Amino acid sequence: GVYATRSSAVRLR
Amino acid sequence: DTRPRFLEQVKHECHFFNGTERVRFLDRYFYHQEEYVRFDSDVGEYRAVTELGRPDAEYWNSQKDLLEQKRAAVDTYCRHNYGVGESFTVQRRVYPEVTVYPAKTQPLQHHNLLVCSVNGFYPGSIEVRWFRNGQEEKTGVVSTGLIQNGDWTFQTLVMLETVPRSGEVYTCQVEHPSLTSPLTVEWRA
Amino acid sequence: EEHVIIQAEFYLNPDQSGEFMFDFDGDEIFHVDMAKKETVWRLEEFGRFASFEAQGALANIAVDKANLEIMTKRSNYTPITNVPPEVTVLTNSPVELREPNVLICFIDKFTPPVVNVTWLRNGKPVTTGVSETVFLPREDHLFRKFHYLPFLPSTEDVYDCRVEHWGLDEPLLKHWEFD
Ligand SMILES: *[C@@H]1O[C@H](CO)[C@@H](O)[C@H](O)[C@H]1NC(C)=O
Ligand SMILES: *[C@@H]1O[C@H](CO)[C@@H](O)[C@H](O)[C@H]1NC(C)=O
Ligand SMILES: *[C@@H]1O[C@H](CO)[C@@H](O)[C@H](O)[C@H]1NC(C)=O
Repeated sequence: GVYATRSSAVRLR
Repeated sequence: DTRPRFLEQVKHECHFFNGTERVRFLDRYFYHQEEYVRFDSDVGEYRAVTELGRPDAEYWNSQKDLLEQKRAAVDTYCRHNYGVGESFTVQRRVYPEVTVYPAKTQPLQHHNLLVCSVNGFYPGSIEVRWFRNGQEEKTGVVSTGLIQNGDWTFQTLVMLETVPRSGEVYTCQVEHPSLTSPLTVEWRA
Repeated sequence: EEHVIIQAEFYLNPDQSGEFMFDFDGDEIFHVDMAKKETVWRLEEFGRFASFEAQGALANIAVDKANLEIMTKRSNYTPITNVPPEVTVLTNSPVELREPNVLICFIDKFTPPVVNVTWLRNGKPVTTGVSETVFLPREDHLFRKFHYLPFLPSTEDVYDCRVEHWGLDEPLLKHWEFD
């Protein structure tokens, strides 16, 4: 199986 | 190099209870050691942990697509990855090697310490007990505690302070998920 | 809870160092070699059963870099406070003369994630056969790290793990010797 990546949210400005 | 440092951390955490029956997902953001904002699957939105994270909580919560990504994570991320790694993580089991040897509390003195060295086991949950002639000895027991080796194995030393007498038989007994019955090692003076 | 899986990431300025790894119950599943753009499994066996697209780690680190800039600015450029490590040296099994063993240097409870670590044999630096882990996350959001030195135990050799960290005034030496 393949490990999934949770993504990191981009902050404003 | 005395230049100031600045550190950002992110931890995406999946917490499992009863297999994958109950799952919690945490999307956690940190500045230095300070968690400033988090998504808790129990809530379904980001919440500021400190004053520093309020703008992020508000901005991210205004993005419905982002929130739905995070809300589905317990399934598409947590439960998925559990399935991927389960055979060699959740199901990983290695018995301990057990050795008993005498030692000294102080260098000059006769042997007054019995060491039960329990090495190479996984997972960390373990119970080690000392017996003197078939009776458990609960006094004078000191340990290193549980030591991680960093390579998916643990060890622990469990020591019994005692003055061995001729004829006495001491037994170290080890219980562990990898074992189907207690593992025992005897030591005679 | 029975188990916890954590995808832990960091980015550090001005060093421009970024790390990405997975943790299971306090042990490392894998990390991504950012320079090589490759997945490094902690145990080789892991990679026979699973795969990971290293590129996704790269994307996350890029976001973390951009996020750090913003946060640094937001905090009015408040820098990290150095927390010096606790260092412990032990062997992975009971020591017997001329029976192959491994020295472990455990570097724990520190931040930022930057350290210089040297193994010394009789006061001299040794590098043959040494290995090390990446920076591993703690629940208090400090870090820990392991360094390893395979060795042949003898009455003639003493060892030290020397750790340099910005939170230390001088390098920390933890000693090991036979019996
Ligand atoms: C755990 O999950 C199983 C179903 O997989 C269920 O039957 C059991 O009652 C659950 N609860 C526990 C053990 O607390
Ligand atoms: C940064 O400076 C601004 C302007 O004074 C202030 O509003 C804010 O509270 C400061 N943040 C910190 C944590 O120093
Ligand atoms: C590691 O060593 C180099 C030079 O030897 C130095 O510039 C750097 O600051 C050191 N890092 C730490 C954490 O001491």
